[PDB]
Amino acid sequence: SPEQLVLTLLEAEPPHVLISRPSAPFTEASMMMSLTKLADKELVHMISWAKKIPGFVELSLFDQVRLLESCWMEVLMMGLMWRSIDHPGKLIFAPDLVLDRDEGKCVEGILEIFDMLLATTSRFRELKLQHKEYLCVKAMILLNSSMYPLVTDSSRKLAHLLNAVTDALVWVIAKSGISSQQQSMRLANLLMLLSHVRHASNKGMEHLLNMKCKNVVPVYDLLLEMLNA
Amino acid sequence: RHKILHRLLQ
Ligand SMILES: O=C(N1CCc2cc(O)ccc2C1)C(F)(F)F
Repeated sequence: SPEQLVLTLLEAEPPHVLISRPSAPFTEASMMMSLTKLADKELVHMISWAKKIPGFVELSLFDQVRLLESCWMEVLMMGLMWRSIDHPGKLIFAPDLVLDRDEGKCVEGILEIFDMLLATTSRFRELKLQHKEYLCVKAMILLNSSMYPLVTDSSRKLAHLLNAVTDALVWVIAKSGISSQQQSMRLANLLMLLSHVRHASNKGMEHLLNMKCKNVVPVYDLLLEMLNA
Repeated sequence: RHKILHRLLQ
C-alpha cells in the first residue's frame, strides 16, 4: 500500500560504501580495481536491500536469485546516478571517489559508459527526479526483469509486487498536483529511462566480462560469482 | 554457482 511501501523502500536504502582514490596516480588497472572493489562491496549490501522489499523473500529462491543476477549492475548504476544527480560532469562513486568525466579516459571502454551514465543522470536532473520517485524506480529495476519461465505462484507474486511498486510511483507522482496529462508524461519520461539504464548496464557488464578475460583486474567473491553468470 | 548469493539470501 503506497505510503507504507514507500516508507519501507526509504528505510531499506543501503549504506554508502566508503572508498578512497589510491595514493599513486590512476592506471587502467588501479582504476578498475577501485570500481570493482566498490561494486563487490555494494553488491553485498544490495542483497540486504532486496530482502527488505516487502514480498521479495516470499518469492522462490530461484526467483530472488534470478532477479538479482539480472538487475545488479542496473541497480549499482541507478544508485550511482542518484548520488551524482546534483553534480554535472562527475560520477559520485563514493564521498571520497568522485570521478570527473575525463577520468574515464584512463580505462579503455569506460569513457562511453561514463558518458551514458552522465547523460542519463542529466536527464534525471532535468526531470528533477525526487527521492521518493528514485526509490520506486530502483525497486522497479529489481522487479522488472524478463523472467521467461525457468524449469526448477512465485511469478504471480512477482507481478503483484511490481504492481504495488508501480502504483507507489503513480501515487508519488500524484503528489506534485500537476495536470493528469503531465502526470502521464512524467510516468512515461521516468519509465522510458529504464531502457537507458538497461542499455548502460549491458555495456558495463560486457566491459567487466572483457576485463575479467584480459586479467586487466582480478575480481573477487560476490562480483566474481555474479559475473561467472 | 550462486554459491555465495544463495548464502547471503538464505
Ligand atoms: O565497472 C563499471 N562501473 C560503472 C557502474 C558502477 C556503479 C557502482 O555503484 C559501483 C561501481 C560501478 C563500476 C562499469 F564497468 F563501468 F560499468
